[PDB]
Amino acid sequence: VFDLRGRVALVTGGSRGLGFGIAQGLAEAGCSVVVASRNLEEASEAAQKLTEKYGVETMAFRCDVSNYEEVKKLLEAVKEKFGKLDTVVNAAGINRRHPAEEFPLDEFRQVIEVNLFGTYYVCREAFSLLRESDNPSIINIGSLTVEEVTMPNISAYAASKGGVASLTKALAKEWGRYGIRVNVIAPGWYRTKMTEAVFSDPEKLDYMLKRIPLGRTGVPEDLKGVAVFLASEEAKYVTGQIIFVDGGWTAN
Amino acid sequence: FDLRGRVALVTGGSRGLGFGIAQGLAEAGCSVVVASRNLEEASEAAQKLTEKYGVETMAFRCDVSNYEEVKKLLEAVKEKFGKLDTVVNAAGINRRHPAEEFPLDEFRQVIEVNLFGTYYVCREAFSLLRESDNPSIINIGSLTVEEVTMPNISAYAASKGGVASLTKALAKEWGRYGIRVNVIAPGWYRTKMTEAVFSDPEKLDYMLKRIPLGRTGVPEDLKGVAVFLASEEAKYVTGQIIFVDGGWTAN
Ligand SMILES: NC(=O)c1ccc[n+]([C@@H]2O[C@H](COP(=O)([O-])OP(=O)(O)OC[C@H]3O[C@@H](n4cnc5c(N)ncnc54)[C@H](OP(=O)(O)O)[C@@H]3O)[C@@H](O)[C@H]2O)c1
Ligand SMILES: NC(=O)c1ccc[n+]([C@@H]2O[C@H](COP(=O)([O-])OP(=O)(O)OC[C@H]3O[C@@H](n4cnc5c(N)ncnc54)[C@H](OP(=O)(O)O)[C@@H]3O)[C@@H](O)[C@H]2O)c1
Ligand SMILES: [Mg+2]
Repeated sequence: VFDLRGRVALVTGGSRGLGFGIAQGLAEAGCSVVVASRNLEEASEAAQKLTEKYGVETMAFRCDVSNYEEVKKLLEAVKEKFGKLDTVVNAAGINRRHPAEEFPLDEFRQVIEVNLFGTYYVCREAFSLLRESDNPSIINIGSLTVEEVTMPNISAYAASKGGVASLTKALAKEWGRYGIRVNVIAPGWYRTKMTEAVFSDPEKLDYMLKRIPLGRTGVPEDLKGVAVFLASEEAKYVTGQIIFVDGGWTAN
Repeated sequence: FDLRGRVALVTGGSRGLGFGIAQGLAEAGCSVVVASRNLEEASEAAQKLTEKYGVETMAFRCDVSNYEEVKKLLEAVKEKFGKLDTVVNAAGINRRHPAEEFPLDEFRQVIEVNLFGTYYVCREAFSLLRESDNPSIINIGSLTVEEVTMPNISAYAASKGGVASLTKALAKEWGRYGIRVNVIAPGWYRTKMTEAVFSDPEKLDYMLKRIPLGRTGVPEDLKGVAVFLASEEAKYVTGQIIFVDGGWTAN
């Protein structure tokens, strides 16, 4: 039980940070893992570390998820390597920080293109394989911004993540009839390349910690359990949900 | 709840829910700028506000998915009135397809209108709203902020959840200027956008089962809440998603 041996997962943004943490969790449970990002060497390095540590089959593929044709090719590559797909983790994401009244318009759309459009494109193109799975599970990565916007200057990102939440609900609704579960993991505050600047400001970090009942920020390992749980047959009656892994942030 | 001397910009004010809201604001004494893609329809809607309520109006053609057109819309508001107190972002579209078959251009287009367009209007309205002693932005959500009751509306749902989170981000950033940003999330109202749903007796029967008040919404149901949120009496209300849904979300 919670065994994912023989399963195949696609992890966008699997080359580092939270996506890599999730990829490790799935590989540790026996899942074969496809790592997609925009840097092929980094994706390949991550894939190779997964095979070395966990003994699972892996593949690396260069894909900008905001580019639909590349997503279509990503999914065709999965089908060719594995012939199957059970689990999608949409962890590819960017952030750009500006006051909303000065936000450059190309950057505003770009953040939504990667975070929201790209997440849709991957779900859309994964559908035909996921329909062939006896245990199909889509895991989208949200953020606290699904519920609350705790920092200034992240309007585009917030928009993208609220969009991912509602998209997740729509897909859960439409694709439940095919047995396809669609859920969001919404992380709290985790030190990564994306959040480095915030973490480097001791005033912001002290404020963050005051709002975390467990008394620490998140590490990638904190996401491994919930990812494996949602991928597994043990979460077969769980769909359309937004699950916060945030040390109690949203409860206080 | 007097809006006399106030100026509102209503996108999607030419018909349906935006028009009902425009009427509510005008009835409370607000001057109204009606913006939509059809100048005749916007102009006629604006003139009906002036005739019925005796307020100053203006109509201006704008496709809210086009940033330069939105910039020009706000220049037009400044030229006509020199001020702006209230923004209602009611411009919106829907396109219905199974998610797995949704055409990619239409998927983006629904988000371009509903979410990017709502953002562009807020962004361009900022400089005038900053000068108001009672600034209030009212974004139009949907049940899809919380729950997706129908199939074939993935793009629309994504747009409206986007709007809800955008609203919170703006409320967060602009609270320091006293600018309130809130969402009115309607339940089910018979309009041009929902006609196809309403025309299916099975679907309508299902919808009414899920409405404690036992009826669908009409544009008049949104007048009070729009006026309330625009008024000086809602000064401590910001970042909220308020459902006007006959109890849908409670059951
Ligand atoms: N860290 C947090 O506190 C936090 C909180 C809530 C949610 N999140 C979310 O968690 C996810 C992972 O972020 P992270 O914190 O782990 O940051 P990260 O270390 O910077 O990882 C982001 C990943 O996405 C990839 N990526 C970015 N744009 C892409 C695109 N267009 N196509 C394909 N891959 C792309 C990156 O690879 P490349 O740069 O090479 O493409 C990388 O593998 C994102 O959805 C983010 O919004 C993070
Ligand atoms: N009816 C409901 O049950 C319901 C429920 C929840 C939310 N809503 C929302 O309520 C709002 C109003 O919709 P409705 O039901 O009243 O539908 P509607 O009768 O079709 O009205 C839509 C309005 O938006 C305008 N519009 C559409 N695209 C535009 C664009 N690109 N630029 C500027 N104006 C644009 C339309 O005018 P032109 O076509 O002339 O541009 C019209 O004034 C929408 O945001 C919708 O999503 C409706
Ligand atoms: Mg909270």
